[PDB]
Amino acid sequence: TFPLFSDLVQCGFPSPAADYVEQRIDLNQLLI
Amino acid sequence: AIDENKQKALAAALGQIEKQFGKGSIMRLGEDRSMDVETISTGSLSLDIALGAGGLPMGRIVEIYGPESSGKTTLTLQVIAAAQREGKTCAFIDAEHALDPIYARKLGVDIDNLLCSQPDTGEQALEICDALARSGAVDVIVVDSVAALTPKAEIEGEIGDSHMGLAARMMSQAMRKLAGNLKQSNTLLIFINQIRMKIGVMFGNPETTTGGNALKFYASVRLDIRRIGAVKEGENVVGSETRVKVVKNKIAAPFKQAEFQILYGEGINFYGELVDLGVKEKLIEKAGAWYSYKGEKIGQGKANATAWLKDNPETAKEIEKKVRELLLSNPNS
Amino acid sequence: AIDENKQKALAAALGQIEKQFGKGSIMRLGEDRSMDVETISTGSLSLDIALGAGGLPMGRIVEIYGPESSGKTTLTLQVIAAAQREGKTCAFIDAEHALDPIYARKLGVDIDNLLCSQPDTGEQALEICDALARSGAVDVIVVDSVAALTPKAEIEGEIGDSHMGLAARMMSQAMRKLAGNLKQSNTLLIFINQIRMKIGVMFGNPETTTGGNALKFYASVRLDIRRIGAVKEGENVVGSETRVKVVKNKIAAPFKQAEFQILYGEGINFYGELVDLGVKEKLIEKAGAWYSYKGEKIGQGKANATAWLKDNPETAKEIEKKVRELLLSNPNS
Amino acid sequence: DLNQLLIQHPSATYFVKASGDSMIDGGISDGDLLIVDSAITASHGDIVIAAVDGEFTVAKLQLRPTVQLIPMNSAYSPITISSEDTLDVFGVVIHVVK
DNA sequence: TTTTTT
Ligand SMILES: Nc1ncnc2c1ncn2[C@@H]1O[C@H](COP(=O)(O)OP(=O)(O)OP(O)(O)=S)[C@@H](O)[C@H]1O
Ligand SMILES: Nc1ncnc2c1ncn2[C@@H]1O[C@H](COP(=O)(O)OP(=O)(O)OP(O)(O)=S)[C@@H](O)[C@H]1O
Ligand SMILES: [Mg+2]
Ligand SMILES: [Mg+2]
Repeated sequence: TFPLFSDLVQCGFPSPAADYVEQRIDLNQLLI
Repeated sequence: AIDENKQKALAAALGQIEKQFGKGSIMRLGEDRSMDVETISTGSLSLDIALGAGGLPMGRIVEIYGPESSGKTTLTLQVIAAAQREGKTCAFIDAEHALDPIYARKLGVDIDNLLCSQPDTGEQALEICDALARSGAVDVIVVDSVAALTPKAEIEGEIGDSHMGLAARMMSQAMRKLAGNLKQSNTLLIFINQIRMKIGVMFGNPETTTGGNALKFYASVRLDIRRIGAVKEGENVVGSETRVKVVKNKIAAPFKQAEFQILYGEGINFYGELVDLGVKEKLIEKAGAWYSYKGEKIGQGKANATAWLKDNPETAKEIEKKVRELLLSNPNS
Repeated sequence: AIDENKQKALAAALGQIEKQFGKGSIMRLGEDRSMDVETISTGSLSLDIALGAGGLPMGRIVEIYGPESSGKTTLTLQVIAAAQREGKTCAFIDAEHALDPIYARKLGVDIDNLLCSQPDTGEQALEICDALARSGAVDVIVVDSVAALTPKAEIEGEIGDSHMGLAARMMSQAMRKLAGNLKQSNTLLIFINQIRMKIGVMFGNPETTTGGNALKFYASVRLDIRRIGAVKEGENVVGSETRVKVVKNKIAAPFKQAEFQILYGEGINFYGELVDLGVKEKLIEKAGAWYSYKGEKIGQGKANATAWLKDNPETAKEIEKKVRELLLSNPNS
Repeated sequence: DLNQLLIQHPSATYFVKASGDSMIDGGISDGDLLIVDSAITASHGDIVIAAVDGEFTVAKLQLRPTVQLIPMNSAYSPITISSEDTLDVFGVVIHVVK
C-alpha cells in the first residue's frame, strides 16, 4: 500500500504544476 | 400547446422571483451587462498580455504570492498607481505593518489619496475590506500578507497555543461574505500571500500559501511572482529580474508567463517591456547585441535600447500602440 | 453628481470604520505619521551608509545571521549601546545562554540598564519579547540565536525525537503576533540567526537559516555578517575584518555591503571606518601607502592613519560630518 | 512477493504515472508506471523526478560539464540549469511498469 | 489546517 499520486508527471515538458492528491495501492493488487 | 404553457410558467416564475428579490435577481446571461468582465492594467504590459483580458478583473478576487522579496508589494503598488492614474480610489490594508510611504510615493502611488489601514487582527482587516467593498467608492483593495491576518483569539492567546485552522475558517468566512459584495460594487480585491513549506511531501509542489484553501477557490486570478535574477549597472544591483506565472485564470487562458524588470525606486520597467515585446513582434530588430528600429540602430543591449526609447517619446508611443493592437488577445473597449 | 455621491459614501464608510475600530484604524497614507520610517544608528558608519535610511528601522523586525564568530553578538551589542546613548531602553533575550556581561560592558553597553533574559524555552522567549513590545517602555529587543529558540515540546522530549517543523510553526506564529505590536509600540526587534547547510543542493546557495521561512518574509532588513580576515598588531590578532551584506531591505536599496573592523574589547572601529569613508569621498588623499588630509601627510598605512585621526578630535568631527552630509542618502530629521 | 523483489525502502517509495514521450529511448512512455525511491541520492546519469523553476519533469541528470536535465528522445531538447534555477530532485526512478 | 530539518 503505497501512494499513487493522482496527477501525472509530464516527461515531455516541465509540467505547469504538480498537485499530489494521494491515492494508495499495493503492487500485487495493482499489477496482478 | 405544451410549449406555450411551459413559456407561461417560466415567465410567471421569473416575475415572481423578480418581485421577491429584485429587478436584477434573475435574467438571461446574454443580456446581463453587470456580468461583463472589466479589467485594469497591472502596470506591466507583459503581464497584461499574459492575463489575456488586458489586466486584473474588476469586481473579483486576486491572489499574489511568492518567496521573500519577490516583488509582491511593488507589483501591488504599480496596480494601485495605474488605477489611481485613472481616477479610481484605492485602499491598502497592510497586515504586515511593513509599508514605506516614501517608497510607495516613489513608485507613482498618490499617497495623499491612498487609504492605508494597520489592522490589529485579521478579523478587523477583513471587516474593513468588507466595509470598503459595501461602500462602493473604493475600486481596488489590497490586503498585504494574509499570512499576517491573525485571528483575535490568537492575538489574545499565547505563543505556542494551537489554533487549528482558525485562520483558515476566518478566511473562508471572509471569502463567503466578500465575493458577492465585491461583485456588486465592482471592487477588485487583491490578496498578497506568502509561501510556506509543506513537510513530508514525497512528490509534488512542497509550497502552499497561508490562509487556507478558500482563497484558492474564490480567487479569479492567482499570480506566482518570483525573482529570477538581478539588474546590474556594472557593479551596483539597480533592479531585479521578475517572472510572473498566472497559475489560475477564470477570465482567460491560465499558465501564461510574463517577464519584467523591477527597478528600485522606479518599479516595473515598462520601457524594457516595450522593447522586449517589440522585438518579439517583429517591430524592433535585434542583430545579436544590436537593437534597431526600421533600420535605425537604437542602441546596444537592452539597457541602451530602453534608454533610447525613453529619449524618444514619439516612437515609444508608436511601438506601444502597435504592440497593444497586435499582441492583446482581448483588447478592452 | 456621481463623484459627490461616491465621496459621500466613502466618507460614511470611513466614519463607520473609525467608529467601529478606532481613530487611527483607517486614514490616508500621506497624513499618517505613524508610518514614517525612523532609524537608529547601528554603531558602524559604513553599515548606516549601506542601509540607506541611516540605520536599522524602528518598529520593524531585523534579522542578522552569519557563520560562527562572525560578530553577530558584537554588532548587536554595538546597536544596543548606540540606542542607550540616546536614552532608549534595550532588552537582550539570550537564548544561547552565552552572554558575557563584562564583555558587553567593554563594548559600551550600559549593563545596569540592559534587560537580560535567559529563557528556558523558545515559547518563553517569544512571549517575553511580545510582553516587552506590548509594554512600550522597551525600544530595542534582541533574540540571540533564534536557532536556540527550542520549543517546549522539544525540551520536554528526548534527543532523537522528531519535532518536524515545530520551531517553524512557533516562529511563524511569533512573527504573526509580533509585527503589529512592534509597529504599535515603535520597538525594534533584532533576531540573530545561525547558518545551517542545505544538504543535496546541487545548484544554488547551500546555506539556510534556522527558524523556517517566516523570518525571511517578516524581517524588514536582513544582514549577512561575515568575518573576511583578521586585524593584527604585528603578531597578536587584536581584531577581525568584518563584511556585512544587506541581503534584504524594506526601507532603502538592498544588496549594499559594509566593511569594518571589530576590535576585541572595543567593538566596531569607528575611526577606521571614518578613515575609509574620508578616503572614498575624496576627503583624505591616499598616495600609495601614504594617507594625506589637505596636504598634511598623516601616516603610513591604515592603522597609522586611524591612530593619527584618533589623536585629534577636531578634524575627526570635521571629516565625520562631511561624510555624513555627503554619503548619507536619507539623513534623519 | 513483488514488494521484496522491487522495493528496497518501503517507507520512501512512491508510484508515478508517466505522461509524455520524451523518455521512449530510455524505456519510459506515456502512461507507464514509475517506481521512485526518494531515500537514495541521485547520481550522474540516473533517471530522476526533478522540478525546475517549480515545474516538475522526468529527465536524466548530468553534472558535467554543466548541470543539465537531458531527455531520451531525439525530438526533445535538454534543459540546462540556468541562473536562478532550483533543480529539486524528488527521487530516482528504479523501475518502469508497462 | 499547520510548517522544515542537516
Ligand atoms: N524602500 C525601498 N527602496 C528600495 N528598494 C526597495 C524598497 N522596498 C523594497 N525594495 C526592493 O524592491 C524589491 C521588491 O520589494 P517588495 O515589493 O517589498 O517585495 P515583497 O514581495 O513585498 O517581499 P516582502 O513583502 O518583503 S516578503 C526587492 O528587491 C526589495 O529589496
Ligand atoms: N569576551 C570576549 N573578549 C574578547 N573577544 C571576544 C569575546 N567574545 C567574543 N570575542 C571575539 O569577538 C569576535 C566576535 O564575537 P561574537 O560577536 O560573539 O561572534 P558571534 O557572531 O556571536 O558568533 P557566535 O555567537 O559565537 S556562534 C570573535 O572573533 C570572538 O572571538
Ligand atoms: Mg509586502
Ligand atoms: Mg550569538
